[PDB]
Amino acid sequence: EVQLVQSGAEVKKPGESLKISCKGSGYSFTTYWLGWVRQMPGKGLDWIGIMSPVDSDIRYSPSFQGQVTMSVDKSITTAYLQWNSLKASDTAMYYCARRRPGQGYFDFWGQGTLVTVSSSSTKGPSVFPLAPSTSGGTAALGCLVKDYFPEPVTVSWNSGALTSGVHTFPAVLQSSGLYSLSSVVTVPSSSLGTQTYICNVNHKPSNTKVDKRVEPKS
Amino acid sequence: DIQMTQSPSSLSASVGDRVTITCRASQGISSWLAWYQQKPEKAPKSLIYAASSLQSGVPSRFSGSGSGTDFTLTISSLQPEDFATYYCQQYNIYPYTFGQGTKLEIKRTVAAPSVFIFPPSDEQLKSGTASVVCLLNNFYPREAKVQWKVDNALQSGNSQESVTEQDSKDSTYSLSSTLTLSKADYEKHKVYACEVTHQGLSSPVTKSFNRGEC
Repeated sequence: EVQLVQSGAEVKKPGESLKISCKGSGYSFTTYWLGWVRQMPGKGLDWIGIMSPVDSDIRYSPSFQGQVTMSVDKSITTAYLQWNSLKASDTAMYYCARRRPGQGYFDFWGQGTLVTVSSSSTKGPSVFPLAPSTSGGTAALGCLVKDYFPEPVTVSWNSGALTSGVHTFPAVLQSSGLYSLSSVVTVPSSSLGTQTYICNVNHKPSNTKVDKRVEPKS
Repeated sequence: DIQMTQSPSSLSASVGDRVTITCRASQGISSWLAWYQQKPEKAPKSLIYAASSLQSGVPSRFSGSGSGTDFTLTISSLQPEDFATYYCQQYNIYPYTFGQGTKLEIKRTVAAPSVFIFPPSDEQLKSGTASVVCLLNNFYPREAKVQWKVDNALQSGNSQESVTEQDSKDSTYSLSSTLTLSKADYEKHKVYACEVTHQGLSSPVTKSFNRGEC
């Protein structure tokens, strides 16, 4: 019931300003303190700070003191984290979390807001089909998601109906500065021709939403 | 601020083992320590607080002892879903601080890779590029060798490779080796093959195709 829902991934150029949000529900908003934690790609967790919803009280760590700005909107039970001028070093995942009263650790966590600050132009991916292969056995098929920037991209199969056996690999950064990844599934060869498989690619930053139908060859 | 130093930085353990991560504070922090679990692609989950108390909702197999300056998190019967990196946190003095976390991976029996190869798509070729990807599915351990041959000639650094995180259910890996060319260079050569070597294999298995053959 306790939920912390955060705004979507942001893509910004250095010098720009940014405001990401966190919406609390399923509990008394004013009774609990809210905090933020940054996590740069591949690295650990950094306590940004903590704040009261009811009044002024705020508590930043040293590294973040006067580098970011926390605030709250009691009327829509939402909290915020805010920069006046982003740097490329700011790109990272940012979690908001609720502080348990009478303690200092974080009760529940938001799902996080990916924040990417860069000068490189946003580029929408192109999606190609990886087609499979008396008969019967295991067949592999997938989708090649080429040349996009920045991360992330998203791949569901049959609109989420196909889950198990699906592998979306970590994106690889090519010399072109663009990203490429592949998503694949293994299925009984029996289904080839009877069931129909579609991968659903979504690269938010470039409003790219592609449904590609992967059917056997010839 | 108080520095939290966990150890090891990473460890591997078989299912059903007991595992023990430690966490030490540069200054006395009483019992104001918490442990978090973070699984890949997920936000952190709270396991333990005040050194030893289990969070409402987390399995009894997690526990945490220690007081003052040295603390330890224990998992009695390790399970596959427990693949994750764990962070401790002090809240005895502002600013609150985490450790660097420690990666826990699952150790299991050997499993051979299932190999697939996909030629370049017809559509892609119209865009002036050709990517041929080789799939290694569900293998253990992680150490695998892919080799690309074209017209039987060995390739050197013409393919980028990517691998998944241990599977939350079978502790298994999968990796994609992508050999990328231009439609130009692609047309010139005939036979494309990737040769996979792995501990689970008695001998190197290789999947190959001949260009433009329905």
